[PDB]
Amino acid sequence: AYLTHQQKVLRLYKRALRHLESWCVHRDKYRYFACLMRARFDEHKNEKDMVKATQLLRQAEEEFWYGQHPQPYIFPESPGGTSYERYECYKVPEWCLDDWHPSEKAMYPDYFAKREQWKRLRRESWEREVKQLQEETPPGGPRTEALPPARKEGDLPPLWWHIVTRPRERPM
Amino acid sequence: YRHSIFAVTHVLIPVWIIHYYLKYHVTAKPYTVVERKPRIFPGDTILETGEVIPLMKEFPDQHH
Amino acid sequence: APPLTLEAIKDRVLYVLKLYDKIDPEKLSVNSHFMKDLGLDSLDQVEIIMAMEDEFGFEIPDIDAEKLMCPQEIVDYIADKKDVYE
Amino acid sequence: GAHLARRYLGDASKEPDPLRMPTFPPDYGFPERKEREMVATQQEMNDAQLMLQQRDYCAHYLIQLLKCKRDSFPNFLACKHEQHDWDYCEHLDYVKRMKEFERERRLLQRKKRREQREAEMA
Amino acid sequence: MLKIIIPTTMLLPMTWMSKHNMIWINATVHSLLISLISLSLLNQLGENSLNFSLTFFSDSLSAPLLVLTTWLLPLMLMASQSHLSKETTTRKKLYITMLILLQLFLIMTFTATELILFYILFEATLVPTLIIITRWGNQTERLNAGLYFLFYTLAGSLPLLVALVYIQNTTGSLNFLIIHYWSHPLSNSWSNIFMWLACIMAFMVKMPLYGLHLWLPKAHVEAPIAGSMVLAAVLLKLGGYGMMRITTILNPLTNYMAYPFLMLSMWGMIMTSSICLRQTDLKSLIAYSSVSHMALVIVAIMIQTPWSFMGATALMIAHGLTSSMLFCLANTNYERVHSRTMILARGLQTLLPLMATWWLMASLTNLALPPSINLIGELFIITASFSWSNITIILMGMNMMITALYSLYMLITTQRGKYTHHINNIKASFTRENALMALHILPLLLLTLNPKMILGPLY
Amino acid sequence: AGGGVHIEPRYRQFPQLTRSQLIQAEFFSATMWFWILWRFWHDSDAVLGHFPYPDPSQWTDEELGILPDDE
Amino acid sequence: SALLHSSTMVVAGVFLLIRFYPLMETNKLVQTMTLCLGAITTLFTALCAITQNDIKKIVAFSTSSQLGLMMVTIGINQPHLAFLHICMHAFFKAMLFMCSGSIIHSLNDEQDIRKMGGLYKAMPFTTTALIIGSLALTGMPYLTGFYSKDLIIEAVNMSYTNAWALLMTLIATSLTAAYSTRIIFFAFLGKPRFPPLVLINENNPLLINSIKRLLIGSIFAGFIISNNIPPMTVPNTTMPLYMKMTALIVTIMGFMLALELNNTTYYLKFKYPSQTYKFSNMLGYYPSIMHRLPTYHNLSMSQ
Amino acid sequence: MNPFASLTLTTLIILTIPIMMSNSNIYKTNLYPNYVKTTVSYAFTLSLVPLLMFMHTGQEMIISNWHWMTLQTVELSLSFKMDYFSVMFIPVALFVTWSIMEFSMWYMHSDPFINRFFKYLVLFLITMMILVTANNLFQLFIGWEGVGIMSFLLIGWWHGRTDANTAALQAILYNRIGDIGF
Amino acid sequence: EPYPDDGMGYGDYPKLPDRSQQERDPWYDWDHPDLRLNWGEPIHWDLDMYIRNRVDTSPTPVSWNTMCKHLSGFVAFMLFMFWVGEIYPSYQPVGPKQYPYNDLYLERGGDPTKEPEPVVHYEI
Amino acid sequence: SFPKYKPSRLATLPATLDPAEYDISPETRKAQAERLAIRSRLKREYLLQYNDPNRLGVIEDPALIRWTYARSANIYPNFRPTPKTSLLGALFGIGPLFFWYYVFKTDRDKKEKLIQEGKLDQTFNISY
Amino acid sequence: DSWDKDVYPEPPRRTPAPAPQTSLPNPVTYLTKIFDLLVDRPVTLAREFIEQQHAKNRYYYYHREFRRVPDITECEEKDILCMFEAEMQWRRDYKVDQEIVNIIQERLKACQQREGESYRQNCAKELEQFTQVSKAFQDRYSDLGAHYSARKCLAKQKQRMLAERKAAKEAAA
Repeated sequence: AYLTHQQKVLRLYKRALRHLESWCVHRDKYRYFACLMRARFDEHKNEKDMVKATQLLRQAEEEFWYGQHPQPYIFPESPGGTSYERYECYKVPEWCLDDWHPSEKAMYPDYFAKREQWKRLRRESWEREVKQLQEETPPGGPRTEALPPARKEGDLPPLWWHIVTRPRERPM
Repeated sequence: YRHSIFAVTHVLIPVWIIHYYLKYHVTAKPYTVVERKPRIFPGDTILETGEVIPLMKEFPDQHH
Repeated sequence: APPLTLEAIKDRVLYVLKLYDKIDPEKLSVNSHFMKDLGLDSLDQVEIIMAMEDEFGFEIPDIDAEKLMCPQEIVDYIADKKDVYE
Repeated sequence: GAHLARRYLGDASKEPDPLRMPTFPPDYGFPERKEREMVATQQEMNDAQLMLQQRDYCAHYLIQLLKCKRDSFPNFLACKHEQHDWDYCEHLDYVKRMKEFERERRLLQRKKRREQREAEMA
Repeated sequence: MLKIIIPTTMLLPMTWMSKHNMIWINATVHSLLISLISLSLLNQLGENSLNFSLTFFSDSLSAPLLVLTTWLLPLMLMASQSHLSKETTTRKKLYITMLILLQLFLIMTFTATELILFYILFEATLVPTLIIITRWGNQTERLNAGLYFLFYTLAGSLPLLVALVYIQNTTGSLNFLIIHYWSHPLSNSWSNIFMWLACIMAFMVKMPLYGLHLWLPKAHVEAPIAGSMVLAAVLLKLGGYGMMRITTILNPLTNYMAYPFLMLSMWGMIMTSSICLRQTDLKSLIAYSSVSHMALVIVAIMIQTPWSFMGATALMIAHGLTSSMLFCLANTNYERVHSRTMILARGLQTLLPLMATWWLMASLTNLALPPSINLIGELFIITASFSWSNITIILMGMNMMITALYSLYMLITTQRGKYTHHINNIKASFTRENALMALHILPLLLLTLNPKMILGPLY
Repeated sequence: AGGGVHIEPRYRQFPQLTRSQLIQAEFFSATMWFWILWRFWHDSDAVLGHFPYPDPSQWTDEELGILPDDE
Repeated sequence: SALLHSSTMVVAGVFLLIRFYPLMETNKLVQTMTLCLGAITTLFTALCAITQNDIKKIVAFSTSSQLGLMMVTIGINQPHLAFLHICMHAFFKAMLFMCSGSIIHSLNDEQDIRKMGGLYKAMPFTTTALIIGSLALTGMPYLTGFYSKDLIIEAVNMSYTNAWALLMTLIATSLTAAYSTRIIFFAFLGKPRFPPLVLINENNPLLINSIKRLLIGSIFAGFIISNNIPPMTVPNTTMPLYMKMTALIVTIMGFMLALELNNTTYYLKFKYPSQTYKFSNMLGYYPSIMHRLPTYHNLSMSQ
Repeated sequence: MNPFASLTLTTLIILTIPIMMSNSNIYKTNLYPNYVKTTVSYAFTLSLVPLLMFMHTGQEMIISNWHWMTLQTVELSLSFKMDYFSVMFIPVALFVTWSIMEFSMWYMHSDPFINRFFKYLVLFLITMMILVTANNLFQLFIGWEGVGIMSFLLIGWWHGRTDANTAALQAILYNRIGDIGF
Repeated sequence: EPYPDDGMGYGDYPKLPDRSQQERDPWYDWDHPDLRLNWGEPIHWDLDMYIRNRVDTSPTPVSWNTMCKHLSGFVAFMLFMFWVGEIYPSYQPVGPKQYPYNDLYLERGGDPTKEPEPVVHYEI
Repeated sequence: SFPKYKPSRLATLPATLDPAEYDISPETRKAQAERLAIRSRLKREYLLQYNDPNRLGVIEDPALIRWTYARSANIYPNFRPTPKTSLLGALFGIGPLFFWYYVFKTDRDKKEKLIQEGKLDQTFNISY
Repeated sequence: DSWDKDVYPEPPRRTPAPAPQTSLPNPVTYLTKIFDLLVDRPVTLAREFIEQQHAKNRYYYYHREFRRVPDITECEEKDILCMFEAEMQWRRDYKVDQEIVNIIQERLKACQQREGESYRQNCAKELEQFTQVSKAFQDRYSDLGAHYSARKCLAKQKQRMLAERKAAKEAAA
């Protein structure tokens, strides 16, 4: 939804010292700076009518963007880094398990037996998880990208399969 | 022995079938293999005639 | 990279809270929720999120970085982010 | 370089331009131009396979350098002596070329004072 | 030469009287047999062509085309195995008849010894392909597809006919041997330039030429899988084979008024390649890349340099193959997903690794990577053009800018990358696709080692 | 894995540098110190510029063939 | 990346010119813009490596700066001097990426300079390998630099060349000596900057073996083949001494300028952002436009 | 004459052997990384034998082992420019490759495509050292794209990364700009 | 906001702001994170123009005009200042390479059958 | 002060720099709910059919085939021959062609001015 | 030497005589001695195998010869019988003329490499002899196009012929 000062200055403070640690590199310098931006960040947490609260905020973003480290540090496993989407090459969906060859099916029998009961609980709980979801769905479909749980008895939390059966973050 | 069989059929057989290839088939065809004459040097004797390529004359005697 | 476990990775983070001189070593709890169970609010939380991120390697997404706030609900995510059943 | 500075920043008429030099005959002020001679003749360097750019007047120690190097193998660490007397003609030829650059230079200075004294009197 | 003609003529009773189950098993098992029979035609003399009879003859130019057509015929059979399995048996026999009849008209066309006999069998091929494109097509526009096909080709074909009979009444024979030996300079009169216009625009249309090319995007894209390969692989190249044949009496006017065509090919080849890089339909890419390579060979014939005729033949077979795997590959994604949008299916090696292996080697074949005959033929065009004009390189060098800019582009968005987690339709690769893939690409590396036979008559 | 990791690490201490990698590091460091200063005196003329260069003002017109401003 | 894009296939392009040497240098003018093309690389590429928050860009730029030198020698009619340059080029540039990748493996997938410290004690052998590899490239007598980097700097210095074709070589060689110590500092000099989980290691003998098998190259290099190869270079013997030592001069102020800036990262103070730091890091903002502007316009025309 | 050529021509042959075992899949997975390591290592140690010929004799020589076709006055043949530039580049090159790919198998150890990677390095030398041995400029061009399109494949070792696919585009683009002049 | 309607062919299609697929939120649970797409939501006409692999429309720390000034200002300096050195090169004050045998012209390719005037020198 | 960033066609002004996105207003706050709802149902009709075990086929995107038809088919049914379209077609069609004609016609005859009274080099050019 | 020097002249073989004044055992020579014994001898015996088994049956081939036909010059205009022979004869001569510049090229190719840097003067006659081959080859065939013909070859030959014949008359003055 829309962003409010708290959500936004928390966003600000993330990037701000990400530049600062990348600016200073060595811990201790950035350490003294990071904790003093903290005081500099609370040096005005009592402002009057929200217009100034917004206007000073505008001054925060501009000096942030030109104080943004032009080459900032990004952790590789996260978006923008070396390891970002690196293992998506090894990512492979679960439906390739179904078309396994019968001779190869008998070479991994226990793992195919477990997928049989895993897809079994997929089917026997899919229809109940969805019917409950539509009846509890407010009119006009969903009002947000939320998901109802298995709040009742003997049910699975609706729309669980793909996110339960999501490929592991290190498919290797 | 791992190195040995690695020699015989990944090195020693390969040198056999190329050796058989160039000097017996490629050089059987003229001008396929060309050779610059070695930098024959005064005082040396050509194997056939033994002619001592003109012995070097005196030097302007530089020394340090 | 080892077979990283939730128990090992949380005991790393309970150190950070006990290494948080503001978060007293006695004030340590697996459910030390910062603004109301501890008092260090969202501003006094987001810098800790980067602090753990700086020592964790992963960068928890901002939508839940400010939100996952109780130490167990955070360590639930590194369990999710690393996706290890231990 | 001093020569570069004098040519551009100072005066190029008193500084040998590398392409325009030589601008004076070698007999002008330096008589008895008895043509110098190197040793190992053009067949020798041809039979030595000697590099065209290196077939200079120091060609004599060149080929004899590669003589012992032809038999210096296996040991590469050999023939230092005959290596650096070849450098001595290359030493001698270099200063001779250094001599050439300044000989024109000293003629270039003198040429200025010459025409200055044999054209400005009247 | 009825060694090859008759067994193909007889193939119609063969498929028609075959049993219910075999038909396709029958159709392939004998079409391969005819292929090695046509492989005999690799016997050329130096320059005197193989004159088998009064009406049929072949040379070093025709023979590579004959082997291409005859060996092609099994490929659309196996390619059409998947697409046309549901249909009843009688139309199954009829569809194979269209394929055999098409290859039948192709082999006689390439081997006619009289110009009009070539012409009657030149445009005789649209009649079966019109049936193939329109009846067995898939998408709605296929109706307008056929109309664009025949009308474009015919719009230039009839002027050729009027020109051909004129030469008959003027010289006394349209036979290739007689017209070659009695070749006379085509003067610069306004009557003669229109005669040149008549004898050239027919092939130029189904060359195609920049601007005169709309049929292929509106036909190959919506043509049936079998029909689509055959159009680009060989039915592109009747005009070419004709072009080097009729260019023996159009001198010297060719060197004087080929500039507008050399223009329109050079800018078009960059233009077609650039737009090829900016289509949302993958099938349009092979169509648009095809003309880009095809625009290159028109340059070859116009300068009519020996080196230009060298690569004209090689690139013809090279591209004629090249379009074949891509259309075969582009087919394989289609029926699996029932769409020809490259965006919908990305990174297929995570699901179909072996298909990806075939995809990339066909792609680098399109790149003209030596020693593949794709480059050497394409390269000879560059050398001839430089002899024609040293400047020529930059515009065509811009073509070695766009080709790989798109020819690996669908790779990194069809076979390479990540997969969308919603398509569970994608399954394992039936051995047919890889098998036909093998007979499709393995040749091009094979005769790569020995390029002289498919080099052309200028050897 | 379980049956390995003989470099078995821990948390927030020195990564148990076995002496090997240490005395290896000092070995080739000593070797390449030995190698490059050994020639720093064996054939120092190679880097020192064995042959000297003459300043050209230190020459006379007699040996240079320029006649003084009298002729 | 160490295998291809350090010195092994990039040199193929310049090796092509030295292959064409019998006709490469025949036209004096044709030589000229070689010095022109080569010089701008060295200024530009070494400038980029002056600030790079990684352990890969600096090596690549100092290569492209070097690839901007061999063809300078043929630009002054020196084929073999170019040819020996690439041989030593591969000898040390393979390592610089080799040890850098060791940091990426030992310290879990990290490349930027500003995420790790104390690599001297924790990573001794890779520290020694990086020291000598930079030492080899930064013109040092009796190693790769001597027979190649010292030889080229002196050769272009006394041969006929454009003033700026010379000028970049001394500047770039200083820059090569400059950012080589900049990464050495951020590598070893500085307190640990890696996550508390301590996993940095090199005990794997095979990695250790592979380093020492190329160590002999990185310190010995040309000497093993110096007198072995015949002399194709026309020597100068005597020549003025100031520009012959310039290579050893340009190294020293390349060092402490990095050192004092390294001490600015030691100095507790907010270092203001400046255009020069960004200019080096984003390649002078070159890919920001070339990878964005021309391709957008041409392909939008294709739409 | 008897030695020199045949030895280095074997070097080109012997490290091509890992490739057509790889296509025949005679390698047992993890054996191949060490298997190619060995073959490259002997490819080094054998390459010095032609090298030793150059230090003493200094001679060079060109081999034309095959003739592709004759374009009238141009008879394209499999000609190798084998010389000092060619022979000495061999041992330094692949020993460096032999040195690095060991560091690779330690580094590259988790991705189950070790073999696919290692062969990808193996054919990479094949295209390299044929450029330095090639005599006809066409053969040099063959290796010119050969490394170029293979850098594309090698840098695209991980199709999950779109920057890698992006990186290959300009890598081929800039390489293609170069070979226009070629 | 539909596309401008002037011989343009887009019609119903709306104006899409220049937001590339690299620029979109990489932390969002996109259905197709390949180019950060979702299900059903509208798509840009030039979507394939601005996708993560191809050109990107993303914010930069410093103004595009600034690149234009430095990129022009940077590159323009050398070929100008390198034009100056084209008149002013650098060398050593060393004379030419006087050579025996009429300056190699006997064996420097030049035909010696025609009178090869011997240019010989002496040590000055 | 400090250097100021500027928007561009590819270097667009960041949301952080633009104060307009910061202009909190009731119209924007109320507007976001609709996009939240429409994306919610789209996420819903993505997940149910995707997570449905019975959905063995391909779930098409209505926005996908609207674009594909748009980019190729809808052009001419909506095309209008405006004067600017003719001009752009002129400078991108016949225009560039005449560029190649004039440049290619010139050097061709320039070559033809060379051969006739023997001023062109043909020492090795025997592979015409 | 299946070839012969009259068509394939090669420089004489002159080798040096090493005098190893050094003391270290020459590794190069030992590499040869092990090489001929270990590599040559086994494959030589296999080569000696293929000799006498090839000798137990030696079928002979003979040269294919063509009688020289009347040329297009005496070939009657628009005639089709004797046009065939003369067109055949000219095209064989075309293929013939390509292989002799090829032979001079191959002779040219060997001359440089086998003579090292000395080829600058060692191929001086080899360089000159190509020019007369190439220039006369152009006069035989040039600007004939893909559809070259014996008639068009004579048309070019005639075109040059009266031009020089008129020039010779003009040169008489």
